[PDB]
This record gives sequence, C-alpha cells and structure tokens, in this order.
Amino acid sequence: RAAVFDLDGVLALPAVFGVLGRTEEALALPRGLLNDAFQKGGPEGATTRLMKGEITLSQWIPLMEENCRKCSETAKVCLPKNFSIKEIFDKAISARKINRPMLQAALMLRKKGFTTAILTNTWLDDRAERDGLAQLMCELKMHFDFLIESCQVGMVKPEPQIYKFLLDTLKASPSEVVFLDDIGANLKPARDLGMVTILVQDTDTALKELEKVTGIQLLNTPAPLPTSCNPSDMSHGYVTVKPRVRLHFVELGSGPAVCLCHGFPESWYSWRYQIPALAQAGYRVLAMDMKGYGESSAPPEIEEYCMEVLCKEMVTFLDKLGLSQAVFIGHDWGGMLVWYMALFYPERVRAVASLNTPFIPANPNMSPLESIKANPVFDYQLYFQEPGVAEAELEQNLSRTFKSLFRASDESVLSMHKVCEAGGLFVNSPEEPSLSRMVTEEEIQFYVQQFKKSGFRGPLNWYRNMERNWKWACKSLGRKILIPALMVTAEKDFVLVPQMSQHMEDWIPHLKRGHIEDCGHWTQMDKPTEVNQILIKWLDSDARN
Amino acid sequence: RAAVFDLDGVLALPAVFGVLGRTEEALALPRGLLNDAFQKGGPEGATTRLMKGEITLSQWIPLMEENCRKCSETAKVCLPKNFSIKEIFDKAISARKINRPMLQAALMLRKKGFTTAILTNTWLDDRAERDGLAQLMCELKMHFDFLIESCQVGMVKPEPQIYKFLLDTLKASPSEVVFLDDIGANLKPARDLGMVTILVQDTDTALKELEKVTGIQLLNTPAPLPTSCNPSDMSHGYVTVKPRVRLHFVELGSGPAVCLCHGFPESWYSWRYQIPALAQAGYRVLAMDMKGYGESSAPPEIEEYCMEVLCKEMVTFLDKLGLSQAVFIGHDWGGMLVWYMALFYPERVRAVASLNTPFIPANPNMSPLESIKANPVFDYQLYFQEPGVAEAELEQNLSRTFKSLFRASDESVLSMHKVCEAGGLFVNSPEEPSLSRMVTEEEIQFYVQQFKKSGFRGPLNWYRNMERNWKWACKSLGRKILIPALMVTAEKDFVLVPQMSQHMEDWIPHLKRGHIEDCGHWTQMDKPTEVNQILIKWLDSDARN
Ligand SMILES: O=C(NCCC(c1ccccc1)c1ccccc1)c1cccnc1
Ligand SMILES: O=C(NCCC(c1ccccc1)c1ccccc1)c1cccnc1
Repeated sequence: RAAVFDLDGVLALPAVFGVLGRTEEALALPRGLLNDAFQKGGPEGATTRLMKGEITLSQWIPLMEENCRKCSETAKVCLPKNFSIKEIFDKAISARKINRPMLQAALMLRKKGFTTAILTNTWLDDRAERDGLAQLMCELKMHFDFLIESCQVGMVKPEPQIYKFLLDTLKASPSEVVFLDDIGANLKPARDLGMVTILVQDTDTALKELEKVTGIQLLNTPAPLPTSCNPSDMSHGYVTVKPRVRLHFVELGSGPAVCLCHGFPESWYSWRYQIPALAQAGYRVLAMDMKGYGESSAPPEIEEYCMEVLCKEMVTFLDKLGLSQAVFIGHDWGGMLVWYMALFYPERVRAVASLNTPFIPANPNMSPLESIKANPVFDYQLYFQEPGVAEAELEQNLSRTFKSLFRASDESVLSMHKVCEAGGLFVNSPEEPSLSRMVTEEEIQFYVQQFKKSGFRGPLNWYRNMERNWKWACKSLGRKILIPALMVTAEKDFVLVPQMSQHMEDWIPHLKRGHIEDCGHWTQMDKPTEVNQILIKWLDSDARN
Repeated sequence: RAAVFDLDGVLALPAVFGVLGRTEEALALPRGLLNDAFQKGGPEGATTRLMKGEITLSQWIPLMEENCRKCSETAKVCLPKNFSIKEIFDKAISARKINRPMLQAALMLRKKGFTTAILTNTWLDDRAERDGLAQLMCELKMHFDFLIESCQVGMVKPEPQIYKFLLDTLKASPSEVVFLDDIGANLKPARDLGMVTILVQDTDTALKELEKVTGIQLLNTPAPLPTSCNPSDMSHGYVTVKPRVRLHFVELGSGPAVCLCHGFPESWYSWRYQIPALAQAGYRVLAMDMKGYGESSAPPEIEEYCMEVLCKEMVTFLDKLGLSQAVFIGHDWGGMLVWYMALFYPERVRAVASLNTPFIPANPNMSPLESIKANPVFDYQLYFQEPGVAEAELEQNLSRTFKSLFRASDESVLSMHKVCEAGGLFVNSPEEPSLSRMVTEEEIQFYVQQFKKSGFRGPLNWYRNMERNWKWACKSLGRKILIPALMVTAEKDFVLVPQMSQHMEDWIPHLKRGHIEDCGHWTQMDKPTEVNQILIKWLDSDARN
C-alpha cells in the first residue's frame, strides 16, 4: 500500500494556481484572462515547457507576459501600468505554506507502513528569491520516500507516461496506491490506471475519504511528537581538541550556531526531538557527544573531566570550527557546563540556556562534600565517588540500566535515596524493567550500543571533580551573568527541583524563565513539543536578537 | 628560542589605552583625567580586579564611571551630558584591528622554529557587542603556540608571578625568549628576569630590533602565502547520501554556506589556502572530498560517476545537512559539476563559480567522442577510457604521479599530447620527479596517503560517462544560467584555456569574470592570494547580496 500527494493545493496552500483568480478579482480583470495566458499553447505552450524542465522560471516570466498581452488583446482589454507578473508570482509562491494536517496524514500513513511520495508539476526556480521555495521543499521532502518533480523527469502530470513512472518508482500496482490531487484532470489518468483517487477540495473531507479508504485514523488524531533523528541520516562531525581527545557531534541547519550539551548518562541523541525543530527555526544545531560519551574520546583519568578542562575543550571546539561564538544550551550536567561557559567565556557564548539545572554559586565556606551530603536526594553522588563500583553495576546490564533510568514522572522504579549503603542504584529494581512510554525499544538499544564503546568511567568522572570544580568556581564569585540567559524548570524533576533555581536572579539579573508541567528529569524526550516552543521562542528574541 | 607579544599596542592597533587620550583631547577634558580614573586604586582598583577576572567588563563599566566623577571632582571639572563610558570603549575596541606586519613577524618566527605566545592584560567581555573582540582573538589565537590572558590566569602582567608563569608555560629560560610590549612598566620584570625586551613604539623599529636580535629577516620580507590547513586541526564531516555512499568534507567558519568542489585528481586539501581565508571573510566553508576521493566512498561502477548521480548526491548532501542552499565553487571537474548544479538545481545554488572550467553547452549533433577527439590537448582522455590501464600507471608510484602533475606553468615535465599510443601519461617523464615550487614534500605525501585508500578507479570514472553526461546535458539546451555566476580563467592553463570560455555570455548573460596572470592549471595553490581576493570580492557582492 502506498500514498501519493500533489504539492500545490494538496500539501501546500493556498494553491499558487489560485492567484490567477485573486489577481483578476483584485484588478477587476476579465474572468480567466490570467489562467488562460498561463495555459496558452497547451503542450506546445511555454508553461508546459517550463514544467518539463525545458526552460527556467525566469526564462518563462517574459513568455507569460507576452501571452497576457496577446490574451487581453483578443479579449479587448489592457493591463495597467506596472502590471508585474513576477511580482504576482513572488507573493503567490511566498504566501503558499505547508498544509500541516495533510502532512500529518502522510506521516501517520508512512509510520504505519505506507510508501509515501510527492508527485508534482513544478519548475526550475532561478528567481532571486528562489530560496523560499527551496526551504519549503526541503522540509516536505524529508517526510516522504520519494519526490517526483515534473521539471526533473521531463514528463508532466496530465501525461499518462508520468503515472507509469510513478508506479515504477513505487514498485506498486495501481490498485495498491492512493492518489490525491486538487485538479481533476490530473486525476483521470491515475483512475484510468486503476488506482484510488481523491479530488482535494477541502482538506478535512479529503482526509475523511483518505481515512475512509485506508482504514487508518488520520483525522482528529492526537498531536504528534516532533520529528526525530535517524542517526544514519545525520551529518556527523569530528574535531580533535587535544593530542588524544576527539569530540563528536551531529550537525543540522544554518543560521546562528546552537550547541546542545546533554547530561548524565546520555548523548547527542537525547536532543533528537529538538535538533530538527531548531534547524527548521533557522538555526545551525551542533548536538554534542560530551567528553566521555558515544563517539567522543573517553580518557580514563578523573581530572580530564573537571569543569575547567571540559570548558576549555569546548572553547577549542569553537576554535577548530571557526566559530567565534555559539549559543550554549545544556541539560543536567550539560546545563552545569553551560553556566560555566557563561561565567568563564562570555565572549564565546551568544546566549546560555539550561534545562532543569539551576545556577548555584559555590559556597566559599562549606566543602563541596558537606554541601552535597546536606541533600538526601544527592545520596547517589557519594556512591559515584569510588572508581569502579558504580561502573560495575551500570555496565553490568546496559538495556536494564537505561530502561530503569529513562522513565516518566510517574513510572519510576528507582530508589534514589539511601542508595550506596543499601546496595546500589538498582537495589530493589526489577532486572526486567518495563519499557517507558517515553521511549521505544529501538531508542534504548541506541544508547546501549553507544555505551558499549567506553562504558561509564568517563561519564562518572564528571562526578569525581567536586573539590576541583569548587575551587575553580570560587574564582567567579564576584561575577554576574549579563549575557542573554534562560532557565527552564521541570515540575516533576525530584532531584533538580524547580525551587533550587529560586535565587538565580541575584546572579543573573536579566534571567528569562520557562517552566514545564508534569515534566520529569528527562525533559527533552518527556515534553519535546513544549521544550521546542520555549527554546525557539527564546532564541528568536534573545539569540538572533 | 621563543617570542612573546603583547596584544594591545603590539599585535593590535590603535592601542585601546590610547582612547583615554583621544577622548580627553576631543572633549577638551583635563590631560590624564581618564587614564587616571582608569587606574584609580592601583592593585585594589576596579580595573585590576577587572583584569584579574574578579569582575566582568559590564560589571566594571559602572565602577569606572564613579571614578571619572570622583576624578573630575578633585580636578574641579565636570563631564558633559551623555558622557558614555561604554560608548567610548565600544568604538575603541571596535576600532582596534590586527597589526598585520607584527603578525607576519610572529608567523615567520614560528615558521623557523620559535615557540610563540601572546601575553596580555585583558578582561571577561560580556558586552552586547563582545563578538567583535572574540572574532579578533580567534584570528590571532590560531597563529601562536600559546595565549595567556590575565583574566584567565588570575594574574596581571605587571606582577612578577605572571612572568614566571609565562616561562613555565614556554618551557624556556629567560635568556631564551624575546618579549615585546608597548608599556615599559610591563617590560621591567621580564628584563629583570633576564629575558630580552623591546619597547614597542613604532612597529617597524620594533621589528628592526626583533630582526636584529633574532638573526631572522622579518622586515621588508616577501608577501607570504595565505594561511594553510593542518588536516588534523580540522573539523571533519561525514554524510551518508546513499545506502553505501558516504561523503567526507572539512568545515570551517560561519555565515552563508560555501561548497568547494575540487578537480582531478585532487581532494579537499586542494583548497587549503582558501578555506581559512573564506572563513575569515565571514563564510561557512564546506570543502568536499568529491565522490571517489579521500575519505569519501569510492564504488567501482562507472555510472556511479555520471554528472546526474554526482549532482543528485550533492543535493542529498545539502538535504542531510539541513541546507536549502549553498554557493558552489568548483575547479576542473568540480567546475564542470558546479555548472550542472546551476543548470539542474538553481533552487539549491546561492551562486556558482568555476576556476579554469568554462561552461560549454553540449552539441546535439556531434558525439561527445568526435568532439573530444577534435581537440589534441584532450588526447589523454581517450587514454582514460579503458578501465584499468590508466589506473595501473597512476597507482604504480603515487609520489611520482603527483610530483609530476602538481607543477607550475613553467616547471612542466609531462608530454600531454600523443599520450596513450606513445605509451602512457608518463612516457618520457622522470621516475625521479623534482619537487615543484608550488608544493612541499609534506603536501605531496598527504595526497599520497589519501589516494592509497581507493586509488584512481573512482576518479577516472568521472571520465567514463561522456555519452551519459552528453544525453543529460542536452536536456538543458533550452535553459540559461541566471543566478549569480562567476568564471575565473588562468592564463597558462594549456588544456582548460581561457579562450574556451569566450562564448559563455550567450548562456550566462550576467556572468562576472576573473582572470589570473601566469597561473597554471592548479589555480588554488599556484595563485592562492589572488584567488582568495577574487572569490571573497565576488562573494561579498553576489553571494551575500
Ligand atoms: O546527578 C546529576 N544528574 C543525574 C540525574 C539523573 C540520575 C541518573 C543516574 C543516577 C542518578 C540520577 C536522574 C534520573 C531520574 C530522575 C532524576 C534525575 C547531576 C548532578 C549535578 C548536576 N547536574 C546533574
Ligand atoms: O581532464 C581534465 N582535467 C585534468 C587536467 C589536469 C590533468 C591531470 C591528469 C592528466 C591529464 C590532465 C592538468 C594537469 C596539468 C595541466 C593541465 C591540466 C578535465 C576534463 C574535463 C573537464 N574538466 C577537466
């Protein structure tokens, strides 16, 4: 089973074709005058050549004007002064945006096994403002198995040849595929070939028919999760920051550089729901494997993971990439790292944002051990101190380790208080952990394979530089954070609790805030939609400026 | 032997300190009033704390104002209405630019074995416009073994402690290092420690002393080559564009995306002299290993290298990277590829530029073999047709192969006419080729190691799709290139000759041009300086728009 969608009038509205109507009604020109000069000559006509890839759009612009002159001459009328055909088409193409509900339908269909494809009559766009069209196509493109464009295949969609091409591309019998189009003429051939068709007038009715014939709930369906990341479809970057320390990252999009720093014990993949969203919002996302994780190097020495060397290496990372600046968004331990980036390298940080992780200034008086002991929820951090112990139980069963950890506010299974002395992190934890509703088995197996490379030594070493970090932090006790800064709290995070951030204003006067209801500690995958809304909104106003 | 440079007044002019003089003379304020409130309190003073990293610049701004008030109060004067200390420092820092001649000196010194370092009194810049300072520092940073900043080490350069730190960092005896500073006070301690010092008033005199004491020609020295690329200091990107085809690239800088496409038989490294330059000019450079080369996949099948699949894969490359558009700059075969990107995917090409490679439209009448036979200089292309033959002699001795090829206009050694029948490409070529003046032995060994991975099959396959490329090109015979386009010709390129481009205007009406004197076929490394000037100038006006 497969599904095929037209672009104009189906996956994109308002249909550009419907500008040759508006324009007439607006200029009070004779009904059809435009849509006639547009199709003048039929197959031999300029527009058909334009659509077959014989000529470019800019080449076509003049041809359409001559027709409009010769079309209004026979109709015995005359177009105004600065009647601009380019002007009309510019705002028409620009006005046309994605049909979100129709895209959802395609998504679900594909999610449930359908081969999806876009088949459109279109042109080679060489306009000065062609990038707008290319941006839309890229966004749509990614969601379909195939994109067949008339100007690329040299065929045009009324012609029966392109339909045989479609099926050949799809590897499917006509009877096996649905075909949606806003133009009836372009429906016949598919119908005649024996495949299901749907004249698309209003979107919801078409989806009714679609849902109707597919036996799949498409309409009124729940709000979907943001687009995720298939690891092997990603651009992977590698930078050596030191004799034998190499950092790995995934990169997507263009615009201001946004560096995403995950926490413990995670990876770049923990940003899977925001990487596409932020790129889409006009940003260049660099999602890190922090030192010790995934494809980044993982040196055994503890001091390799104190905040001073971690931050210095991040600075070197920008250096090697030719970046004077980046916005740093961190979560958990990454959030900690991000606050220190802000305090120690303001020149390098376009803006700082933390998820869950508050900024707590060091206490010059109390040892970082007294202070951490002074919090019952941080009992497992004393457990992490002795090298090898925590590694052993965390590395013993990887799938179990993550299935236990990566859980929602409710479905917890870990006794996080009284951990070390009562045994370990998984004292009375099932050795057969249920699958969280936040994660599929596949996503868990990704973290499993990642951690098979270096294990937990490196990650745990982040916990073993308390006295070093404390000494370093004490240097910044006279400083304030005065660059754009955003703190986001998660209600149900029971160790990185919202209340811990209550005093941050003192140190970060212009601090902007965000908060998420019923969100646990794994913010990115727990509430991806709201997370994306909050960061994208904050970037637009504080990062791009 | 080592060399140490101050920033302000030494590697950067005009000295920011010298704004507390200008400002006074401009506002007709009492001599010194500013430079006094600036240093008020000495060690305990705000500025010293600012320079030690105790406070940020923005924290310091208010402290300096109070002093100026209290400093003008004792002097019995009063500052004007909107006397803005921030305003003064903003334009001061912004006005300060690199001292090019002083940087050259550092470069040469380092090139000849010196350990170089910058030692400066500086601050943590949290200004809204801090990025300007960060950009300068990044550019300078890269050229030195070490960058020691007062606000980072908690020490300040008058203090003797920072000097011991400097030497410890340098691993050198005082007697072994030179130390240049514009402030005499900051010279004493180095002198007292026994190291050579140079009060820097005018740059040329300081360089006279420098050259004088180093025994190295630093002044009046020839124009240096552009900064190059150390492969292992680069950000390396990897994108899978197909089931088993992966593309490798090097990435540097931010701004509009610039995709550099090398020719035959080369690599990303062939852009080594422009990658840093273009990044510096405000662009995000993606230097490709084209399909078949270096760390990119090299499938054995010939059709894997026809222009249609090569271009489609480049399009996929943008897709995976989240790029709607890129400017495509090609040389040789890359230039060919770039013209087809423009003809077949205008939406994707911000702008097109070719080095040496003209745009010649296909001849619908003559076979691509007749046409290529019709040119004596293209005799070696018939030699490339039969699979295995050319691979064999090209792979037989890699160092020889490149040493023979990569040669300047003059120092040629290859009989390029009557090649196949008279034996091979290296018929009467020395098996012990001299080293070209364009290349060091090291750079040759880089290409050698790269080509040890896949050999020449893939590269040569670019030559084996003539009939396929011809058929594909014939589709575009009705089209014109109307996006920003630039053609650059090289006088002494005796196969890709300037005259071949003479008709391009017909197909590319708004075509901009460039030309290089006494430049051979290996344009990038032959005339890197002029190449950079031409592309950077064309990008600024046609790419950024
Ligand atoms: O320990 C930190 N984060 C780990 C938080 C995470 C967890 C993972 C494994 C074992 C124990 C805890 C967790 C899992 C479930 C619910 C809440 C938190 C930390 C420390 C300092 C600064 N920033 C972060
Ligand atoms: O053959 C092409 N370039 C190779 C040019 C290069 C060369 C390398 C090896 C063997 C033979 C020639 C060369 C070396 C020295 C001087 C001039 C050219 C070509 C073909 C079509 C389109 N664009 C480029």
